[PDB]
Amino acid sequence: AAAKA
Amino acid sequence: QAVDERYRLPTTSIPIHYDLHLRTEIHRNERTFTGTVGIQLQVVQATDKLVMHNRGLVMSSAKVSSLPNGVTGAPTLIGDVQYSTDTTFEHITFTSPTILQPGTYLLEVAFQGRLATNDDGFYVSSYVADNGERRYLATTQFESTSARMAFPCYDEPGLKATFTVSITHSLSYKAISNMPQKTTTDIETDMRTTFFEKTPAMSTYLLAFVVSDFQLRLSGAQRVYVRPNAFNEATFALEAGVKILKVLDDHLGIPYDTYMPKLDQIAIPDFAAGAMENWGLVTYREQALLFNPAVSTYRGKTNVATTIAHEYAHQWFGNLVSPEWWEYIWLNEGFATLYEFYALDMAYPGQEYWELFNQQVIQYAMGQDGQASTRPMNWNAATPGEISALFDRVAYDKSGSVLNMMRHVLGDDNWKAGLKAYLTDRALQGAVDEQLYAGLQSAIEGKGVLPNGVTVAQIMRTWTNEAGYPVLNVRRSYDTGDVIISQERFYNDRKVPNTNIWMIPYNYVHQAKADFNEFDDFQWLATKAARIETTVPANEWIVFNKQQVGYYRVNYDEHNWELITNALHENWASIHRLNRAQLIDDAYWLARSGRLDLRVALRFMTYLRNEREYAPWTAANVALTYFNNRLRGTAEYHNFLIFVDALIEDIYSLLTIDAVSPDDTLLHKYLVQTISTWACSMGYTDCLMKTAALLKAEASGTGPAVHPDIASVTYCYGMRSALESEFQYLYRKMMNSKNLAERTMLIDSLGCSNNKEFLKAFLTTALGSINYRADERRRVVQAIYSGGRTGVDALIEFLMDPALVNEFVSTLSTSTLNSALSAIASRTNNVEEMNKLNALITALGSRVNSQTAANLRTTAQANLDWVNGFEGLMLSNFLAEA
Amino acid sequence: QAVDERYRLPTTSIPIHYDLHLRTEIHRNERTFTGTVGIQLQVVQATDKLVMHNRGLVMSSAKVSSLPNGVTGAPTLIGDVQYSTDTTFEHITFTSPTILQPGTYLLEVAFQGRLATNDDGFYVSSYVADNGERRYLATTQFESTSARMAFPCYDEPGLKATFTVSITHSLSYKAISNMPQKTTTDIETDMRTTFFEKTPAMSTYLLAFVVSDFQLRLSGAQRVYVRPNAFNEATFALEAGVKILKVLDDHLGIPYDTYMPKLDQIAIPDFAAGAMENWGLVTYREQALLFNPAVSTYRGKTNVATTIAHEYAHQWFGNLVSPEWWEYIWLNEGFATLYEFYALDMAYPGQEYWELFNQQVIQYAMGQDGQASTRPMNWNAATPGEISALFDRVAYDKSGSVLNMMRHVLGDDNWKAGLKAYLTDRALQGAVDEQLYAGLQSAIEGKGVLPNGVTVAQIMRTWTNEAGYPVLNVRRSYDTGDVIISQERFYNDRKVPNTNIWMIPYNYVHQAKADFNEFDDFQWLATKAARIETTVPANEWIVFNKQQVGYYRVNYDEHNWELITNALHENWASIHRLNRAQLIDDAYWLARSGRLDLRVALRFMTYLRNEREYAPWTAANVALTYFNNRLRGTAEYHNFLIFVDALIEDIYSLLTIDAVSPDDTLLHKYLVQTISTWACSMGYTDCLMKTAALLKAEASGTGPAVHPDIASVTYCYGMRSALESEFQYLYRKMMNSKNLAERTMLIDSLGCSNNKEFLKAFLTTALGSGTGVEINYRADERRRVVQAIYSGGRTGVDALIEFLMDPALVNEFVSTLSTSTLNSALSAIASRTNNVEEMNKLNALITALGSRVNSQTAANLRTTAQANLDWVNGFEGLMLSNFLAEA
Ligand SMILES: [Cu+2]
Ligand SMILES: [Zn+2]
Ligand SMILES: [Zn+2]
Repeated sequence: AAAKA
Repeated sequence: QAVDERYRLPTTSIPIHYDLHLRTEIHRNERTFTGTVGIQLQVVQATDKLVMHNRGLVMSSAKVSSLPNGVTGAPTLIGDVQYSTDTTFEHITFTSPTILQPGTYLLEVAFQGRLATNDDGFYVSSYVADNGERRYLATTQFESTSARMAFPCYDEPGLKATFTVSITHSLSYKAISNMPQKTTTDIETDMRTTFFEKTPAMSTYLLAFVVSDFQLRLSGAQRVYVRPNAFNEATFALEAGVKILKVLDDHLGIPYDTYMPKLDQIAIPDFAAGAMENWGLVTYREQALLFNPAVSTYRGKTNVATTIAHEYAHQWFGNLVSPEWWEYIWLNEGFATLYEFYALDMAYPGQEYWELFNQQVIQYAMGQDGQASTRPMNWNAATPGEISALFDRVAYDKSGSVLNMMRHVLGDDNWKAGLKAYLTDRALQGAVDEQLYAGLQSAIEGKGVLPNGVTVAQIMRTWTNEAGYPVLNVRRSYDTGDVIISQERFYNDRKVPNTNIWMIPYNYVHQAKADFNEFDDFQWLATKAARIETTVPANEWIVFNKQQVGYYRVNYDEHNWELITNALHENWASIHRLNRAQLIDDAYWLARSGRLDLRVALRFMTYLRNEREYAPWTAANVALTYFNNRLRGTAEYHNFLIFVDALIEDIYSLLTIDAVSPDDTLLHKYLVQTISTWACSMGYTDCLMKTAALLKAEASGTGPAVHPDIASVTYCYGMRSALESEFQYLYRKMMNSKNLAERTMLIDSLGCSNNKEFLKAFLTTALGSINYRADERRRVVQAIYSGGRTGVDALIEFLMDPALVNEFVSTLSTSTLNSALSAIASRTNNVEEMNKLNALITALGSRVNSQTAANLRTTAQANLDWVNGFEGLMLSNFLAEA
Repeated sequence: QAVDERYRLPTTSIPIHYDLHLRTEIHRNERTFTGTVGIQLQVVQATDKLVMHNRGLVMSSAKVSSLPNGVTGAPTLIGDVQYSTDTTFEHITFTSPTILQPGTYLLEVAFQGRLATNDDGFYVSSYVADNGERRYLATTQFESTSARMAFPCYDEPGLKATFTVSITHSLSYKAISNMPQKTTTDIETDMRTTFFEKTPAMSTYLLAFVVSDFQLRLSGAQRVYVRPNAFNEATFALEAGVKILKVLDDHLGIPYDTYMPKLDQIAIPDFAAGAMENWGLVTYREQALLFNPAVSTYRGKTNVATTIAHEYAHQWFGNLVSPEWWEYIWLNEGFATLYEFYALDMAYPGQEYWELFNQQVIQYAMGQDGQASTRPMNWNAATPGEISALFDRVAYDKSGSVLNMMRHVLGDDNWKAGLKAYLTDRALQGAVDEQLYAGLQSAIEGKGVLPNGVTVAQIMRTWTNEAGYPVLNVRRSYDTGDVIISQERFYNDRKVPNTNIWMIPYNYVHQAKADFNEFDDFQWLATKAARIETTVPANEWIVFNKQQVGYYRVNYDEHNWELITNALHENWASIHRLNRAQLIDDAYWLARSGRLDLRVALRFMTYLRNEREYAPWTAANVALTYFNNRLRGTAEYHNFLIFVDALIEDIYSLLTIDAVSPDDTLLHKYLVQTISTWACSMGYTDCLMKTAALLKAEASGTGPAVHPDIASVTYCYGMRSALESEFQYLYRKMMNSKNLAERTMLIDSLGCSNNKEFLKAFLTTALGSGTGVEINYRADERRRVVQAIYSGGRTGVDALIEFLMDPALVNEFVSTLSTSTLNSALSAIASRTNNVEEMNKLNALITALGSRVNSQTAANLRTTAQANLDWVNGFEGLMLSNFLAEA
């Protein structure tokens, strides 16, 4: 995924 | 000694092909769903029972048949089968009347589930149309282990299979999925079944489908889907997707269309991660995909651009080549993080996106990886929680930093070649650690790029199988022309000897020959320490890690630290700006760990008066932030302010009022944001008055809207001592925006008022029920305490009132309460604040148990103590300038 | 001479039809609600004022009209009306400007209320979703007298009316009710009105509606509603409902769908009873409907099954035919209790569910009904408290036992026919006891199943209008050999002559001909006593009540008690296991009441060495528990342990370690639980070590989860001397469970630690809240922790006393739980002090508590404690211990 910053 | 488990599936049976049909009436807010799956599978070890995964599903029927001639050819009914599920291992077992013998079979199950509301399986999402009506959609998120929530399957990434998906849904809604539509068929009076083309060999975690009334924009074989009232914000994503996909096609030498005829991107209103790389159908939270140039910041645009780059990279690294098991999850997330910045830079050359990598990935990685709890890249897991926990800063930023290190060591073309070998080799299959090293090796076999006798695998194993990273110590027997270097594991926190020996690539650079741009001269330390014979005068500085490409910190003798320091005072641009950034962050952390005299590191930072570039100031901003937070409530705080004023006041010859000229770069924008932020923190009246005026100009009519690239700063400071009309203006603006990122920035901005009565009223709006999402109500609390000490006080005063904690807790959870309490604790720095905190704990009574209270006090006391610890004394001391 | 009251409604007016609309915004946690009701009513006696019920509601407007052409015809406005409400009688009076004359009128009221939080009217309930958010729902409970809390109405069960219900609510929530949905209509920006089809004639206490974001599963005309994150635990209930409804349809010969097109079941997170039989929409507490085979016990599964069977029975006995007034509430609860087991057995034949009836209902009923305070089945009431109080062991288990007695006396087919006659006769109407007797009689008129002179009513009145039950004495004349039988009322407590004469059906069985399975040979005692002439040798035993079908105890002369005793020593299975169970429980209670030499009864129980079946051991368990509790802290206790050790150790040739093979029956499971529970209570080291290992195996990873059907035992005993890791494990497991029955079992299980420091920390968690994302107890669960600790054994009592010595600790204790919880725990401690040394601890606490305790309550505690200490030197207690001269 891409995670949340 | 890593013990794991028997959560792994029995190895007796193996999937071949899933034929999945699901029905959802989510258009009507019906949240049950029904499904059938026909699973073609191979028995390898004869068995009476087939074991696969299920979380939450209720079977209604099941039967087996054999396929005597493979997968084409007819089935022959064996019998109804028995099903039972183990809730703990989440294994469902189908049990046949007969024992099946090594062959091909077809299992057929009908089942029923329900749509999750925690954004995890097949779940529900929603949005509000322009007319105020709420509209629902069904969507998916499987990575980790959630494909098992939508259909019974062999939910392990190594058990790749083909998937043929069909979905029944409202004629008035659309279904999309990994593969293109194969055919519609209208049915009943209301509904339709959409059929999809069969997938290639892929893992269950990448399967995806969405049933909605969304819209598309497009360009060739690529679309972007959005809720109808976000249509105007989808343009950038579509541009970026086209450019990025092509760069990756060329660079890796395997086109995406080699395996897939289209690639969709979709913005999902309720989404847990930032985005998910499902093959052909990539999901994003809205803030990671939508952009609107009237209100989105350059940061926001950067987030969209990097995220797209990240998830497109996965189409190869993850989707085409998937991890055999989660132990090697960095095989996905390391490459995605590297290409997050590299492919994007190749797709928008001259926007200096690649510079962002050093601070946002390398230095960021080292921070977490300097802790004693950090893991090695290779690290196994068994339970669903253990698997999610692998998706951390090691899998992402660390892996990405070491891969960046390797890339430079091997050279561009060898690197590309190596990867093409890997991808080609493991295409449509699983990958482990060693298969990658093989690939990279092949592209340099015989080419003598590595010293003789050394594999790619020899090197990478030292980095891959060991927690943390080294610091490379460099001691010069100066006036005598030698250097000794040595390596030990770096901790943020402690010095503890370690047996393992990293194979470390290094180079170095001296003051007369100051060239940092070549990477031909790579040297190796393959032992604990070494003598380097050399040519360099005792008067010239040396610096070791060229552009911080090597994943290690560097410490020098105070001599060489002072040479360096002097050289950057006389000419601040004499050393490469990334190396200046390395020195700043290295000095910072070396001092914190007590591997370097704080006095030296602080001396080294005085050079920043003259500094003018993005990287070093970004590095500096982390060190300064730490000191700022520890000094804040204390007496010595004034001297800190003075010290930092000294550092910035020059470079504060930018434009912050209207900063935005069409010719100023991305990097310039970051730089402006960092410097103006500090000036306003410190109360520069120039900064506070200009921001205040701009906001006033936009809220009044006097002037245009504040340009987005300066809005973050301007809206926060600017609100500091603003009056009711500007606070209300900004508040109504937020409530009317249907843009999440905007809303968040405005919520944070309102949080920066110094007016406690505004803050409390603001907090009241987050309670009760205006149109906050749950996450936004929480955000309001966070904005208030993150604004400054005055908001914290406003928050404490609010929670003292028991009727108020009542409202507070009934609409946000108690977890939001404990969260706020921790936040308040992290920000108490003095006796007067400690009193306020203790008064609150006590006032809260039975809401705070003994353990938690002890914790809050512990973190608060650590702050009070900090002021007279060795660090803190050393620092208050140094801030005795005159 | 039962005096009652004027809490009854005036009789001047009578309801016909209610047209009810309510609005709730509970989706938003708004707890106010608004309503309108249009009530078509008939005036019978000319009046100026219409009196009906209201508890808590605030009227905003009201008016009346006449209906000259009936209920189809048009209304003609009479005038606005005046309203006033008497809080004590809960009567609301609407007063018209004009005096209304005997005809049909339409009253129209607008009103506003607020949702209850004591799970009683229209009230609020809640749950935590899969994303950690708390979700609200509005739901109802009316039985007794709570319909008056949601709308003004003639809230008496004999005043049946039709109901047409509509509810306005969030578009994102659903409304269900007794009847099917007739139609949705969307409104405003976010709200909807759901409309329901008109009900048949029914009582106000059975009206029900629920506004929630729950989900359904279904099968034909039936659904089960649950909170979304309980979806997979709803499977069993849906199966059981289908099977049970069909059994009842056939058996009673009136299908449910004769009157109703669907039947819903819903699991309500906050629910006071176990369940409520609202016609078409049956509510359950979660523990009475959800089942999850990974954690739920066989007991849990039995609770669900019996509850569904119980409430489905009510669709006929209670809904279709309702009590004219609460005096005849057994007309409901008796039949529901019988069919609680009987319909279920018919629905799952071979699972031996019907066996459970003898111990769980019959013997259970006799326990309470042997007290002097017990009431006759027919017993009237007036106040809301008096009405609730009728819902007791007499209305339920006693009634159910006598009905079971009648059923066997009449025969299946006659019984069925009788009930069909009853139900058909009183359909959509009220019932009283005589109307039931009529029905049953008709199905046997002329069939000569009862003796010449005798009605069904003649018999039942003896049982219905008289408190308590008889003991049937059987005195033998061994040589002649004849038998004399006689009846007197049985008390637990005393022997006091009684003038009333039960018409008692009996039969009997002798040692050579040992057949207990037929019921063609019923004989009657219709007088105080009788001589039975007979054929039986002085060497053969006789036993009277075949399978304890008759609702009476039986006593014998000591010689016959000794014949019996010997017979079961030589062959323990020579007598029907229900009759063995009768003998055990009879001997026990006859001895306690002093109608039989304790020595004899104890001698009779020795046969249990060889006993191997569920019923007798379940019976024995009750006797043994009593002796165990009186001897516990005492010197003679050792001799009790020996004596019991003798009784079990044989039968302790089961598997308790891993008991569960797929082929073990339900009854086997109960048995295994009862035996292993005793062995572990006594300190059998085999028992203590096996449970301990299992718990360790699961809390470690070493091994599987413990199978649910032996978790109760294993988790409690295995916790006895367990270490901090196993205690913390089980504790975290409870915290993370969203399953209420599981949580309760784990709370009890943690209670069984012998580590006092664990227990006190454990208790501390029940006071105030929990850490971070962590979860806390419901109010009921906090109380449960206290109870788990003191019920665990004397060590947990001691931990609780030590806790309450600290004044700062009683402070926390009392602020989060009541003072009422404090006194309650004090009484519990007092009940369990049996020593000088324990008496000392108690007195130290009382004194330490100081001004928390007044004189009366401090006296009481000492009193009950002292009552224990004294028991050891009573005649009982001296008779026992004496008898514990083993060899
Ligand atoms: Cu309210
Ligand atoms: Zn990723
Ligand atoms: Zn009942």
